[PDB]
Amino acid sequence: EPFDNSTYRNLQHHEYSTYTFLDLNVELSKFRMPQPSSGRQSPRH
Amino acid sequence: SGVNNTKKWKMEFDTRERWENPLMGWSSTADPLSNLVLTFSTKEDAVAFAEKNGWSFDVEERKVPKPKSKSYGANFSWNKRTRVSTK
Repeated sequence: EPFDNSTYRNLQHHEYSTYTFLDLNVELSKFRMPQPSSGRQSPRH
Repeated sequence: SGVNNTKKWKMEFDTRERWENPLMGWSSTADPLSNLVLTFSTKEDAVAFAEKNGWSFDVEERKVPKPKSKSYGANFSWNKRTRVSTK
């Protein structure tokens, strides 16, 4: 409310884990959409 | 990977007996026309020389590298199998 410019609030990164990035990427997948397909399952296929 | 030696026709003679010298082991031979190879600008001139000197010949046509179709983009294609797996 009083525009407390004097403090830092981006301290949420302190309580992060080893898998935090990948774990937070995991459940984010259900909000994604079907990826495009190039046909063959691999360039070598 | 240089082609500067594939621009002049050459005429050569069939290889003959090449035995070992009993003393030291050299490559003794009795064929004077063994190291003699002529050069010619065109096939027709070479065959003219062969017929002029009365030598039996067997001319082989000049092989030429077929023009290929190079493209850097094909290395990183999206649907085709030319996409490289390494750089």
